[PDB]
Amino acid sequence: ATVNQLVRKPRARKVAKSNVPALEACPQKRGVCTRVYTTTPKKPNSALRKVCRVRLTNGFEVTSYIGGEGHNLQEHSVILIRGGRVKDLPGVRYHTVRGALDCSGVKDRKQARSKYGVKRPKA
Amino acid sequence: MVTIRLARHGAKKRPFYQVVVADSRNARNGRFIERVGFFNPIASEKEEGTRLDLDRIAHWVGQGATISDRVAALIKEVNKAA
Amino acid sequence: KIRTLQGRVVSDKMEKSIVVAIERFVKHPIYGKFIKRTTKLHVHDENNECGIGDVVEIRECRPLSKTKSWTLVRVVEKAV
Amino acid sequence: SMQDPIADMLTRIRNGQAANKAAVTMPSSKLKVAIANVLKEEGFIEDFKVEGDTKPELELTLKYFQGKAVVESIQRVSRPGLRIYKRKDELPKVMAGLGIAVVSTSKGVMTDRAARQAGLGGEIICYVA
Amino acid sequence: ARYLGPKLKLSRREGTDLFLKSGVRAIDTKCKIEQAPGQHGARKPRLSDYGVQLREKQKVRRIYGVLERQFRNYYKEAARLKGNTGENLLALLEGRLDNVVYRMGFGATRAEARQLVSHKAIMVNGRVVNIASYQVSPNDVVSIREKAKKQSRVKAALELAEQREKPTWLEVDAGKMEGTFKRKPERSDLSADINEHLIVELYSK
Amino acid sequence: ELQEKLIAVNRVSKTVKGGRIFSFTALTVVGDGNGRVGFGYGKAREVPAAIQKAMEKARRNMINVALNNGTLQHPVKGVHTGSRVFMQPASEGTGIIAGGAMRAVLEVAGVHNVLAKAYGSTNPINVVRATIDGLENMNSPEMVAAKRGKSVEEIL
RNA sequence: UAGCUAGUAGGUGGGGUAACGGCUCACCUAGGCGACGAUCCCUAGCUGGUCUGAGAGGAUGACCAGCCACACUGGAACUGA
RNA sequence: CCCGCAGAAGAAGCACCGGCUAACUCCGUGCCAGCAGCCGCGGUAAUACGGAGGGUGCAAGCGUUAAUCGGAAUUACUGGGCGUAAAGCGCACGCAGGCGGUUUGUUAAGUCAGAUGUGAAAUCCCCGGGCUCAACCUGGGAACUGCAUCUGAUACUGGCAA
Ligand SMILES: [Mg+2]
Ligand SMILES: [Mg+2]
Ligand SMILES: [Mg+2]
Ligand SMILES: [Mg+2]
Ligand SMILES: [Mg+2]
Ligand SMILES: [Mg+2]
Ligand SMILES: [Mg+2]
Ligand SMILES: [Mg+2]
Ligand SMILES: [Mg+2]
Ligand SMILES: [Mg+2]
Ligand SMILES: [Mg+2]
Ligand SMILES: [Mg+2]
Ligand SMILES: [Mg+2]
Ligand SMILES: [Mg+2]
Ligand SMILES: [Mg+2]
Ligand SMILES: [Mg+2]
Ligand SMILES: [Mg+2]
Ligand SMILES: [Mg+2]
Ligand SMILES: [Mg+2]
Ligand SMILES: [Mg+2]
Ligand SMILES: [Mg+2]
Ligand SMILES: [Mg+2]
Ligand SMILES: [Mg+2]
Ligand SMILES: [Mg+2]
Ligand SMILES: [Mg+2]
Ligand SMILES: [Mg+2]
Ligand SMILES: [Mg+2]
Ligand SMILES: [Mg+2]
Repeated sequence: ATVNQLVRKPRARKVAKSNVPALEACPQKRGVCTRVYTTTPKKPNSALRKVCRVRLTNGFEVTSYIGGEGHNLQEHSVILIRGGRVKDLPGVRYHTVRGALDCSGVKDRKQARSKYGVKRPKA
Repeated sequence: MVTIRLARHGAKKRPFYQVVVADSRNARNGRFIERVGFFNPIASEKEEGTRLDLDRIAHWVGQGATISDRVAALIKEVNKAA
Repeated sequence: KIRTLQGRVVSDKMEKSIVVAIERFVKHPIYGKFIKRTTKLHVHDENNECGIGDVVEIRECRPLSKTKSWTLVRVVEKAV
Repeated sequence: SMQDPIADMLTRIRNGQAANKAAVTMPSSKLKVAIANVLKEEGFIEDFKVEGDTKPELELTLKYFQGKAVVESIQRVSRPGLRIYKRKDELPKVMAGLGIAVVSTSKGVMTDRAARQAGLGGEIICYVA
Repeated sequence: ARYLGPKLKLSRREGTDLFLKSGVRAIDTKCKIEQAPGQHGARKPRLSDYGVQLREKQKVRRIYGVLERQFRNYYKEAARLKGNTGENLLALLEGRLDNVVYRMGFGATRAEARQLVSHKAIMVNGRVVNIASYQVSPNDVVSIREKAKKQSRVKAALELAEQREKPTWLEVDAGKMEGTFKRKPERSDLSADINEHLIVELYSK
Repeated sequence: ELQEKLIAVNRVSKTVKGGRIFSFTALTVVGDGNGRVGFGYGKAREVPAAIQKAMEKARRNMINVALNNGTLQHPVKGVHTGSRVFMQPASEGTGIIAGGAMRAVLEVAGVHNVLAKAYGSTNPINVVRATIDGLENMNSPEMVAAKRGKSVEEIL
């Protein structure tokens, strides 16, 4: 506190971490699907969450949530991840981009539509 | 050698020319010893467009600076004006 | 006329040479406290007159050695 | 040990104003009279006196106004652990000009208002607001 | 870059007339002015701090027709100039060229004063100027040029321009169709129900 | 002339033998448009009966503030129990740069141009007390002329 | 990461360089650096600036301009101001 | 840059609407399908999921992710704390270090004042000038908190002396 104590040993700032360490300060990374599966979330929630397991180009082997209603993913599919965690699934730090490189968009969607990779329907 | 030459510092299609005392081995828009005036070809009427500090140009020539071929027309012009 | 500096003899165990710590008293760039700092210099004295505890005054010259570019001018406060 | 005999002068004022003391006594000095002279000409204390031959003893007649202390706030600044010097355009304002800041300039200790006029800065002693 | 939706649909959200129509016919005969637009328009919920800071800021954009990144820069230029920031802001809006065409009455509304400017039919100092956002220093004369000085809508709008309360600080003619920007407006001669300080406190976070 | 603002309204409770029993705290502030500023605090079973009592208790225990033109006279601080508060004079053009419950007590006060900051807690109950505490010990250019037996021009 | 250093630290003389100098060599002396962080490991082009903030600061060094380093990798000289 | 002609023609999307936070209703599912920045929503009347109508915010752009600083007085020099919330060494002695009562003289290192030499240009700012406006470009300043040097002040701190 005192002015001799801050000369001999200055104030030190806490080096903050990141919660998306596999992106490595990149916006998106291309990965290869290795297992598609479902998972029940933690309590109080109850569903069957659709989430895959991706091998990233930089070498990291992470799980990645597949958003929206229904998809077309298999093993050995090549998709693009973005970050942002799903809270109620412990261990999922990444989302997938719908509409990028193997993943098709959500079918029959008309609202919040850019988020789900759907071309604009003409009416 | 030390030279008095022009330097293109303006926008595109609108050239502005800082005349600078420089060592002649540097780049055009690079290192210079002394800014000794300017020249504007896209100058309007009823204003100034060509101003040269002649107290320094006479200094550096007697020191031994050369003069650009284009500056030597601007020294020809202002010695019509006064 | 000449940019000169006082100092204090710290060791004179190498011959025709003395090492001189020059105290300076400079403020901190954050806190504003004043802090004593210490600058040693290898000084060339000819004729080997200096001993420990002796204040001395020095001046800068051409390099005499690998670490030695200062030479004294006069001496004050030899004794204890 | 007493490391700071000027902070005790301001403390004994600050403590006596809260105790409604008619006067505060303290040991005297040359620097304490020059501070207590700025404290009387600016108007914060009514009087000051010094008595004693071998060891003098200063005595400040403290000032009150309508039931409350005239010295509303009094603070040490340039303490022995941290010295404060300001050039003549870096001099502080206390209470936007409605309170003085006693400064030690080379023509004697004066206030900050008198030291801007002289065109010379100095060590700040205290804020008497 | 322009609002191309319904005009009186913006007056209903704010609450009074923003004068976006020429006003030959009465506004309480054309739109239900004291109800918000939409299905849930009659309900007036209680509005918060961020509501009334934003509603005041939208109200002064929507009178004059400026969009946000251009209206953001009017705040950083009102603040840069010397003196009172929020009163500098309205003097910038009142220096636009499509506003002088409306204060001199050459157009019906501030958008038809804009399209006189937008289609090269307005001189400033005897020079054709196209932009709705030309900032006008004093003594700069501004006029209908000879190309459009026989149009059926300009003198038809001067019949409306007499009916509006005349600005003090300008000058204009009826046959010569020239106008002089004599000074920039004092704040008291602007309308006094614009709460300019709320726009300041919205940006000054 | 007494303009009024209510700041916060919050639901409290109390356990009994039967169960929990609810009630409503309502926090206001008043002021006319110059130095007289006040606030009140009422609590009741139902909200219109509790904004009633706080606006009633606000119309008394009003206190004077020696205003300058539309602003402060000098920098000042004010504490009450969680909230240290700074507020600073300003010039015509910047508006109330304040926030929270500190904003509302500043509007009805009659002051229009402040720079300000809230440190410590920002409980809305205590921070209206730390800003009245700061306004009440703000001293005029003539109360300091009276205090040292002086004229104002010798103080500037 | 608490000890590091033998051309190492200084002295005298020969050579050497455009020039001062352990720059090199012979000889003597036994020093030199370090807790105000030597040595060691990890990282890194530097500034004018840029971004953020009321400020103090914190983060940063892309374009433009100044200086340094390299020219496939590791070495070396030649010619020449 | 300008003059004309024909023609409203060839030219609007994206997010959001439970609270934070500007913006609300019917129908579909039924702890499923889904949402989600935090708190939370969904188990049959969901202003929170999906579609609709309506609305709000920005607009040739709007979102999302990544990275930085701010809010964060949450490493606090400015500008925090340690009886019980995290935080006084179990107690002491004491070297370096930090700090040091009172008078006089002298000194002028810190301190202070003025002048001089440097602090590239660009950029930032101020007042102008030119591209129809703007962005952009340029003229003059101001600035560059610094560093050295010379002369002056001596209140205070340091040095020497009584
Ligand atoms: Mg949506
Ligand atoms: Mg301003
Ligand atoms: Mg808190
Ligand atoms: Mg030799
Ligand atoms: Mg030799
Ligand atoms: Mg590297
Ligand atoms: Mg800040
Ligand atoms: Mg290669
Ligand atoms: Mg090589
Ligand atoms: Mg050659
Ligand atoms: Mg919601
Ligand atoms: Mg709302
Ligand atoms: Mg959603
Ligand atoms: Mg149920
Ligand atoms: Mg339903
Ligand atoms: Mg911080
Ligand atoms: Mg943060
Ligand atoms: Mg704390
Ligand atoms: Mg504890
Ligand atoms: Mg104990
Ligand atoms: Mg002890
Ligand atoms: Mg002493
Ligand atoms: Mg000095
Ligand atoms: Mg100086
Ligand atoms: Mg510059
Ligand atoms: Mg202009
Ligand atoms: Mg002295
Ligand atoms: Mg002394």
